[PDB]
Amino acid sequence: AAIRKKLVIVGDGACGKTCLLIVNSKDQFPEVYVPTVFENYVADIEVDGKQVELALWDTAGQEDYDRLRPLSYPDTDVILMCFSIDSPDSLENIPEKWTPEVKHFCPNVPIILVGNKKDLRNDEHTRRELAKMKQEPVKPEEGRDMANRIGAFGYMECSVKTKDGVREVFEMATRAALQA
Ligand SMILES: Nc1nc2c(ncn2[C@@H]2O[C@H](COP(=O)(O)OP(=O)(O)O)[C@@H](O)[C@H]2O)c(=O)[nH]1
Ligand SMILES: [Mg+2]
Repeated sequence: AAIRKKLVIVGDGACGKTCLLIVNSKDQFPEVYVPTVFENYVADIEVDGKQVELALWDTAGQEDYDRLRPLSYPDTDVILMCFSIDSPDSLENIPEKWTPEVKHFCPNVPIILVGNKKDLRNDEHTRRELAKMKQEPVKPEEGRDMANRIGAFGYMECSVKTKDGVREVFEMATRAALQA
Protein backbone atom coordinates (compact mmCIF):
# COMPACT_ATOMS: atom_id res chain seq x y z
CA ALA A 1 0.00 0.00 0.00
CA ALA A 2 0.96 3.67 0.07
CA ILE A 3 3.60 4.81 2.54
CA ARG A 4 1.95 6.42 5.59
CA LYS A 5 3.48 9.61 6.97
CA LYS A 6 2.26 12.23 9.46
CA LEU A 7 2.80 15.97 8.87
CA VAL A 8 2.20 18.63 11.52
CA ILE A 9 2.02 22.35 10.70
CA VAL A 10 2.96 24.97 13.30
CA GLY A 11 3.57 28.70 13.43
CA ASP A 12 2.06 31.95 14.65
CA GLY A 13 -1.64 32.57 14.36
CA ALA A 14 -2.80 34.07 11.04
CA CYS A 15 0.33 33.10 9.08
CA GLY A 16 -1.68 30.92 6.65
CA LYS A 17 -1.29 27.42 8.10
CA THR A 18 -4.88 26.26 7.74
CA CYS A 19 -5.14 27.60 4.18
CA LEU A 20 -1.92 25.80 3.27
CA LEU A 21 -3.45 22.48 4.40
CA ILE A 22 -6.86 23.16 2.83
CA VAL A 23 -5.38 23.68 -0.64
CA ASN A 24 -4.89 19.87 -0.70
CA SER A 25 -8.65 19.26 -0.53
CA LYS A 26 -10.37 17.94 -3.65
CA ASP A 27 -13.58 19.44 -2.24
CA GLN A 28 -14.33 23.15 -2.53
CA PHE A 29 -13.95 24.58 0.95
CA PRO A 30 -17.03 26.46 2.22
CA GLU A 31 -17.00 30.17 3.08
CA VAL A 32 -16.42 29.66 6.81
CA TYR A 33 -13.50 30.35 9.14
CA VAL A 34 -11.88 27.43 10.95
CA PRO A 35 -8.97 27.97 13.38
CA THR A 36 -7.79 24.43 12.65
CA VAL A 37 -8.83 21.77 10.19
CA PHE A 38 -10.90 19.43 12.36
CA GLU A 39 -11.47 16.69 9.77
CA ASN A 40 -8.96 14.11 8.54
CA TYR A 41 -7.21 15.65 5.52
CA VAL A 42 -4.59 13.74 3.51
CA ALA A 43 -2.11 14.87 0.87
CA ASP A 44 -1.50 12.26 -1.84
CA ILE A 45 2.05 12.94 -3.02
CA GLU A 46 4.01 10.96 -5.60
CA VAL A 47 7.77 11.48 -5.30
CA ASP A 48 10.33 9.26 -7.06
CA GLY A 49 7.70 6.76 -8.17
CA LYS A 50 6.54 6.25 -4.57
CA GLN A 51 2.95 6.74 -3.42
CA VAL A 52 2.80 8.51 -0.06
CA GLU A 53 -0.24 9.40 2.02
CA LEU A 54 0.49 12.39 4.28
CA ALA A 55 -1.91 12.83 7.19
CA LEU A 56 -2.13 16.60 7.72
CA TRP A 57 -2.37 17.82 11.33
CA ASP A 58 -3.25 21.48 11.94
CA THR A 59 -2.44 23.39 15.13
CA ALA A 60 -3.38 26.60 16.90
CA GLY A 61 -0.35 28.83 17.39
CA GLN A 62 -1.71 31.20 20.04
CA GLU A 63 -0.29 31.11 23.57
CA ASP A 64 -3.61 30.03 25.12
CA TYR A 65 -3.23 26.76 23.17
CA ASP A 66 0.32 26.01 24.37
CA ARG A 67 -0.78 23.22 26.74
CA LEU A 68 -3.10 21.45 24.29
CA ARG A 69 -0.93 21.77 21.18
CA PRO A 70 1.61 19.03 22.10
CA LEU A 71 -1.18 16.45 21.84
CA SER A 72 -0.73 16.84 18.06
CA TYR A 73 2.97 15.94 18.08
CA PRO A 74 3.17 12.13 18.71
CA ASP A 75 4.83 10.19 15.90
CA THR A 76 5.23 13.14 13.55
CA ASP A 77 7.31 12.40 10.45
CA VAL A 78 7.71 15.96 9.12
CA ILE A 79 7.02 19.47 10.41
CA LEU A 80 5.95 22.43 8.34
CA MET A 81 7.08 25.44 10.35
CA CYS A 82 5.45 28.56 8.98
CA PHE A 83 5.82 32.29 9.19
CA SER A 84 4.28 34.96 6.97
CA ILE A 85 6.31 37.15 4.63
CA ASP A 86 4.09 40.08 5.62
CA SER A 87 4.93 39.58 9.32
CA PRO A 88 8.48 40.06 10.58
CA ASP A 89 7.13 39.27 14.07
CA SER A 90 6.09 35.80 12.89
CA LEU A 91 9.63 35.19 11.63
CA GLU A 92 11.06 36.30 14.99
CA ASN A 93 8.99 33.62 16.72
CA ILE A 94 10.51 30.84 14.57
CA PRO A 95 13.72 30.59 16.68
CA GLU A 96 12.14 31.93 19.88
CA LYS A 97 9.07 29.69 20.14
CA TRP A 98 8.48 27.19 17.34
CA THR A 99 11.96 25.70 17.01
CA PRO A 100 12.49 24.78 20.69
CA GLU A 101 8.92 23.49 21.01
CA VAL A 102 9.07 21.15 18.03
CA LYS A 103 12.61 19.96 18.74
CA HIS A 104 11.43 18.97 22.21
CA PHE A 105 8.27 17.12 21.18
CA CYS A 106 9.48 15.88 17.76
CA PRO A 107 13.18 15.10 18.26
CA ASN A 108 15.04 14.42 15.00
CA VAL A 109 11.92 15.12 12.91
CA PRO A 110 12.79 17.15 9.78
CA ILE A 111 11.56 20.73 9.65
CA ILE A 112 10.55 22.50 6.43
CA LEU A 113 10.62 26.24 7.02
CA VAL A 114 7.82 27.83 4.98
CA GLY A 115 7.40 31.52 4.24
CA ASN A 116 3.70 31.92 3.44
CA LYS A 117 1.89 34.81 1.71
CA LYS A 118 4.70 35.38 -0.81
CA ASP A 119 2.19 37.42 -2.85
CA LEU A 120 2.26 40.15 -0.17
CA ARG A 121 5.99 40.91 -0.57
CA ASN A 122 5.19 43.34 -3.40
CA ASP A 123 1.65 44.21 -2.25
CA GLU A 124 1.22 47.98 -1.91
CA HIS A 125 -1.11 47.82 1.11
CA THR A 126 1.20 45.42 2.95
CA ARG A 127 4.22 47.57 2.21
CA ARG A 128 2.43 50.66 3.55
CA GLU A 129 1.23 49.00 6.76
CA LEU A 130 4.70 47.67 7.56
CA ALA A 131 6.43 50.88 6.44
CA LYS A 132 4.45 53.01 8.87
CA MET A 133 6.16 51.15 11.74
CA LYS A 134 9.54 51.20 9.91
CA GLN A 135 9.22 47.54 8.88
CA GLU A 136 9.18 45.74 5.54
CA PRO A 137 8.29 42.26 4.24
CA VAL A 138 10.64 39.40 5.01
CA LYS A 139 13.32 39.01 2.34
CA PRO A 140 14.11 35.57 0.87
CA GLU A 141 17.65 35.77 2.24
CA GLU A 142 16.26 36.15 5.78
CA GLY A 143 14.29 32.93 5.38
CA ARG A 144 17.36 31.10 4.10
CA ASP A 145 19.40 32.45 7.03
CA MET A 146 16.74 31.33 9.49
CA ALA A 147 16.65 27.84 8.00
CA ASN A 148 20.38 27.64 8.65
CA ARG A 149 20.00 28.98 12.19
CA ILE A 150 17.33 26.44 13.17
CA GLY A 151 18.68 23.43 11.27
CA ALA A 152 15.74 23.14 8.89
CA PHE A 153 15.85 20.61 6.07
CA GLY A 154 14.83 23.38 3.68
CA TYR A 155 13.27 26.79 3.19
CA MET A 156 10.48 27.43 0.73
CA GLU A 157 8.21 30.36 -0.06
CA CYS A 158 4.66 29.96 -1.24
CA SER A 159 1.39 31.78 -1.74
CA VAL A 160 -1.85 29.92 -1.15
CA LYS A 161 -3.51 32.89 -2.85
CA THR A 162 -1.70 32.54 -6.16
CA LYS A 163 -0.69 28.86 -5.61
CA ASP A 164 2.96 29.64 -6.44
CA GLY A 165 5.29 27.36 -4.49
CA VAL A 166 2.61 25.25 -2.84
CA ARG A 167 3.50 22.08 -4.75
CA GLU A 168 7.17 22.31 -3.81
CA VAL A 169 6.29 22.70 -0.12
CA PHE A 170 4.44 19.41 0.02
CA GLU A 171 6.88 17.61 -2.26
CA MET A 172 9.81 18.69 -0.09
CA ALA A 173 7.91 17.75 3.07
CA THR A 174 7.24 14.31 1.59
CA ARG A 175 10.87 13.78 0.56
CA ALA A 176 11.94 14.85 4.07
CA ALA A 177 9.44 12.47 5.70
CA LEU A 178 10.77 9.59 3.60
CA GLN A 179 14.39 9.94 4.76
CA ALA A 180 14.02 8.28 8.18
N1 LIG B 1 -2.52 37.35 0.77
C1 LIG B 1 -2.55 36.09 1.26
N2 LIG B 1 -3.37 35.83 2.30
C2 LIG B 1 -3.40 34.57 2.82
C3 LIG B 1 -2.58 33.50 2.24
N3 LIG B 1 -2.84 32.39 2.97
C4 LIG B 1 -3.76 32.71 3.91
N4 LIG B 1 -4.11 34.02 3.79
C5 LIG B 1 -5.04 34.76 4.64
O1 LIG B 1 -4.45 34.84 5.95
C6 LIG B 1 -5.47 34.70 6.94
C7 LIG B 1 -5.05 33.60 7.90
O2 LIG B 1 -4.99 32.35 7.21
P1 LIG B 1 -5.10 30.99 8.06
O3 LIG B 1 -4.84 29.84 7.14
O4 LIG B 1 -6.41 30.95 8.79
O5 LIG B 1 -3.90 31.20 9.11
P2 LIG B 1 -3.54 30.31 10.42
O6 LIG B 1 -4.04 31.09 11.60
O7 LIG B 1 -2.03 30.24 10.40
O8 LIG B 1 -4.22 28.95 10.27
C8 LIG B 1 -6.75 34.34 6.23
O9 LIG B 1 -7.62 35.48 6.18
C9 LIG B 1 -6.35 34.01 4.82
O10 LIG B 1 -7.34 34.47 3.91
C10 LIG B 1 -1.71 33.88 1.12
O11 LIG B 1 -0.97 33.03 0.57
N5 LIG B 1 -1.75 35.15 0.70
MG1 LIG C 1 -5.50 27.89 11.43
